[PDB]
Amino acid sequence: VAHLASDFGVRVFQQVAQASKDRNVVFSPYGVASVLAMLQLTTGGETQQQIQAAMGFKIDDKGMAPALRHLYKELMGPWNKDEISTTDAIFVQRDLKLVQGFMPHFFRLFRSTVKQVDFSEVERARFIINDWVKTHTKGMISHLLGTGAVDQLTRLVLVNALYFNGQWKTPFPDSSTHRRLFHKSDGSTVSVPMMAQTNKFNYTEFTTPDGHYYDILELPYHGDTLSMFIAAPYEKEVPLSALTNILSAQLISHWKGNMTRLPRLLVLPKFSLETEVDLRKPLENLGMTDMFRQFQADFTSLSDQEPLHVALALQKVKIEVNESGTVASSSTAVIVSARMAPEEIIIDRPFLFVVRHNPTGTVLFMGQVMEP
Amino acid sequence: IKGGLFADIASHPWQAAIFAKHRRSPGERFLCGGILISSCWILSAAHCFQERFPPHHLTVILGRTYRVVPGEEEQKFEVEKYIVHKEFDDDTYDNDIALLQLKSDSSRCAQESSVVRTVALPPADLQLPDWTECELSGYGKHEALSPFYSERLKEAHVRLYPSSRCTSQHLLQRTVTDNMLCAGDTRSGGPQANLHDACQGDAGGPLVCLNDGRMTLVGIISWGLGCGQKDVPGVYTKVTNYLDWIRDNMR
Repeated sequence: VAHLASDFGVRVFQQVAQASKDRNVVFSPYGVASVLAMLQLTTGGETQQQIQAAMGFKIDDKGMAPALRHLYKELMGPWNKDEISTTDAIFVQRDLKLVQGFMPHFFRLFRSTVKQVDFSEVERARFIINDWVKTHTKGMISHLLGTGAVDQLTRLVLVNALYFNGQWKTPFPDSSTHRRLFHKSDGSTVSVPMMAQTNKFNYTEFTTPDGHYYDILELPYHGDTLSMFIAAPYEKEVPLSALTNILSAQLISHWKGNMTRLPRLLVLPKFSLETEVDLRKPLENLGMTDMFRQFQADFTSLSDQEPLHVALALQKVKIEVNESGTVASSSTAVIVSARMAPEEIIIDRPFLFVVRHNPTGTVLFMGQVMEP
Repeated sequence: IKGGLFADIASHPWQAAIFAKHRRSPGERFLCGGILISSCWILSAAHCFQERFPPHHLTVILGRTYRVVPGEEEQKFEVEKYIVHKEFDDDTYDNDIALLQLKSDSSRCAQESSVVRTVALPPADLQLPDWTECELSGYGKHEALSPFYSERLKEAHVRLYPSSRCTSQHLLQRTVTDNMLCAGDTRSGGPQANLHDACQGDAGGPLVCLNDGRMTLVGIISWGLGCGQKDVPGVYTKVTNYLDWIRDNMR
């Protein structure tokens, strides 16, 4: 059910990944899919059948809408200590003539509404949008550069944003964070700050079909509800997009399967990443061309009055890795504790990560960390 | 070993190094300290083996000053077998003690010399006077954050804290049992302040104190919130609680 959406969103990530060279990407495979599924309702004929193709389901089919809702339900959040924050929002022109019985049916499936603004008066289409995000992402995301391209002929526009911050089952002691030589892909080397902790961690070694090994490692968040999975190659010449483009929702499950809980000295770099994505090409790469075309976009289920096309569609993600929120050594956490010499695991190469909703296997975040 | 000073194995001839073979690469990496109590046996810490290597992966090295240079008169052993305490707790480190039997032919493994010799096990009726000074030895890190482990054996001196000062109150809320024992450096702290403590990689090593004018094994390095902190003692395995056990696990 929810693996379908995640895996779709992975595909979305692949497209951006390959376009973004050796650059910091962060992305939400849930985020992307949760709005496309929405926009699915608001489309017709081949425009729809295009995006249902890519996704692999009809939000229209039985139980399928309930699912997402109920997922969203969990994410926010009595256990979620202002840690995540989602939003999905579609906007359209204020004064328009929509089909009879749709916007209610749409509320029925998603329980949200489709937001109606005035694009003619551009100054505060922009504000309105950048402050929808602002409100729903607890201010952690405010601006949104891609909205610049909003004009007055711009009439249908789609947004998705999430801000995630840690809160580890086992946090790193602040005491022990030291600057450390990270090596970038090209060759160079940067003195980045890297937190260290000697605990017990779920680990496994994975190899792709092509003889590429990575260290896979799970760092769970409090109550084990969310996990982050880091994945870094043995030797530094191995491309990430070697794994990244066989990545999958049941791939992640494959890792947790092979994991055993082992005592290791983990060394890992703090980082803070924010990517805004223009979804057009990515989505068009998947064969979703119709939605952005003036003449050909079928939005008749919500439209009636025509044409009506997606001018702009965007995602803005922000992940933060440190140790949760200012908190720092309670002192609960501490550097070594028990005094054996353990196998180190150092993360000075570029790697990638995934954040997961372990109960449902839903893939919430993703990224290449090419340099902190 | 945080604080203290480098050493000669001859000053601590029961200290052993324990090595574990890698898992992709050829070769061993340093694992734990160990203590020669009988010719063919060594004590160590339980938690050294949380990752349950088969014995054949383990090598013990007696009589060696440098952790990676072979000593001239050293004595190297393949482990025949090892016995982790049945009720070692992998979260509180309660019952932290192991027994390694050395693989040899002839019921006679290590042999005495100026650099390899067994240390006396304490008498069961041993109760030492509080703040008694004891020593300890290890190849471990010099400070909690040091990238690498020691290039050479170090020694340290600490004093046995009294029971009242070995509760978890004095260990930042952490379980402490009648099987554990805290020693630490009771001098004035700075910093600077190089408070003698063991560190990462010293676990399994000995804590030896004078009694009857006889160097006698009192504790086994175990845990701490290391290394060398604010009158936060280093925790040890009370060796006396395990005398019957040890006996009963050599048959």
